[PDB]
Amino acid sequence: FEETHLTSLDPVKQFAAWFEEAVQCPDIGEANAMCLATCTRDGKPSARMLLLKGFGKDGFRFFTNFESRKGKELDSNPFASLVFYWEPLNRQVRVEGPVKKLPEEEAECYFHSRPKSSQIGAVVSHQSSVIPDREYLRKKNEELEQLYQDQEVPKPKSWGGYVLYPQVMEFWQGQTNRLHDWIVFRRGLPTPLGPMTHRGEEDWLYERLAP
Amino acid sequence: FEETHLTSLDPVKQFAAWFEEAVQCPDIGEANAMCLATCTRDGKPSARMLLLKGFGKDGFRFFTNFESRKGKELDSNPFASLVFYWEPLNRQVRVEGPVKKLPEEEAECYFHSRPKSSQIGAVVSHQSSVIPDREYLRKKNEELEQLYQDQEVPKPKSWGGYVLYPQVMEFWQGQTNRLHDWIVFRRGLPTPLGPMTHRGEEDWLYERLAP
Ligand SMILES: Cc1cc2nc3c(=O)[nH]c(=O)nc-3n(C[C@H](O)[C@H](O)[C@H](O)COP(=O)(O)O)c2cc1C
Ligand SMILES: Cc1cc2nc3c(=O)[nH]c(=O)nc-3n(C[C@H](O)[C@H](O)[C@H](O)COP(=O)(O)O)c2cc1C
Ligand SMILES: Cc1ncc(COP(=O)(O)O)c(C=O)c1O
Ligand SMILES: Cc1ncc(COP(=O)(O)O)c(C=O)c1O
Repeated sequence: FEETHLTSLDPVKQFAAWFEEAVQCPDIGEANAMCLATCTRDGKPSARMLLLKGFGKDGFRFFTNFESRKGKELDSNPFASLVFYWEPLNRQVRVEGPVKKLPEEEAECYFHSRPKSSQIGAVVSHQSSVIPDREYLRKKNEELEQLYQDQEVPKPKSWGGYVLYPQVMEFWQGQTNRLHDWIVFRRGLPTPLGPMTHRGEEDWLYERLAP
Repeated sequence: FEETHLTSLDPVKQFAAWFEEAVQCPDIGEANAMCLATCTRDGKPSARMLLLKGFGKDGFRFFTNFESRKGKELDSNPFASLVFYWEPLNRQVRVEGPVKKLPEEEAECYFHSRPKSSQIGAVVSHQSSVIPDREYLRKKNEELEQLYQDQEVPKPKSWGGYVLYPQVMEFWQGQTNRLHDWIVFRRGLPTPLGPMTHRGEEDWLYERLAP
């Protein structure tokens, strides 16, 4: 089938190829940078930049302080959305799915893998809490350094990670002539579908949408 | 007051200075590019890249098709969030507030100001609708071109814009040493506040948060 213009009928394997091309682009510094959208049960959205830390069949992984705004929103409403935008390539990737907090064990393993300065940073910074000035931090940070000198920084109880499980993945490719390519993968049932709806690996269904 | 490190105690005037420095950066192509987060009344978030089209005291303006997913979510739940990320500067700006659809008249004025090709593009592209292949569009687009040759492209009824009214604005500045600067402006009452809470212009209140 002279196909669409994709590399894989697997949304995650497609993200991979696009992600690698981004990593290999000199003009993109943080290719794993993504904007995470979350909201309260009520319907009040929020969004902030984040770094994607590992991905695959299980989903997209990221870490934060469970007590940060995003944490308190994901825990009281396990639904999130991700947006990857790589301007140099004019590409955008959107991921929608339910979030599942990670196992404290894995978080721990990943935590101690970070640079000591990043670990210490996660302890002084009671993320999302109010403070007096930028020095307050420079100070605490300094103190905890001498404290944990030749020591293991314990992973804050409230520090961990989540993994988004891909329910909907979109691929956008800006074109010069404005007729942007746009394919949406979504997991449907009808194991019996639209004329323009096509079969993707697993229970994946894709189709092109008007830009 | 040897102040924080800002340019204005006005969140919008602060965004301005940061926005201008971005526009003047050779490494940032789309400085007005932002990720818009929205959700259903239920609490299901979504997010996609967008271009900021004008801003000020009234708020942040952007245009889309009212019948696109984002439209149907903003209309049934007038709350949105914006994220501006300028990696070359390691800066992030977050805007939270209620959305108000724009006057069809202004949309019209703005619509006809766009390049004809962009206007025609908004008519062939029944944004968010399913289609067969990329040619379907190349075709419609071509046909509407000869149609509107030496003619005014009417603004689609379902085409318009919204304006976010700044209820919460955040400024993030990544630092090398990881002790990122982060100030949050929010409109409060107590016209009588925290020790680390400071007065911003109007009914604006700001404070620094642990990164
Ligand atoms: C490029 C970039 C990457 C970031 N990565 C993370 C991250 O992995 N985890 C995190 O908690 N915050 C990260 N942040 C900071 C968040 O955007 C945010 O300021 C913080 O998590 C608090 O948001 P919240 O109050 O919505 O929870 C990053 C910021 C930038 C600009
Ligand atoms: C850099 C960039 C700028 C964009 N600007 C807009 C815009 O101003 N309005 C719009 O409707 N879509 C814009 N889009 C496309 C949206 O991200 C999205 O694909 C489209 O609006 C449909 O999203 P929705 O289905 O959530 O409504 C832009 C995409 C990129 C990558
Ligand atoms: C808020 C924040 N924390 C941490 C990091 C990087 O830390 P790590 O050593 O875990 O990759 C970044 C990188 O941009 C960041 O923006
Ligand atoms: C989806 C989309 N529409 C339109 C535009 C630009 O159109 P305009 O001439 O209104 O600035 C862009 C620019 O990136 C875009 O991504």
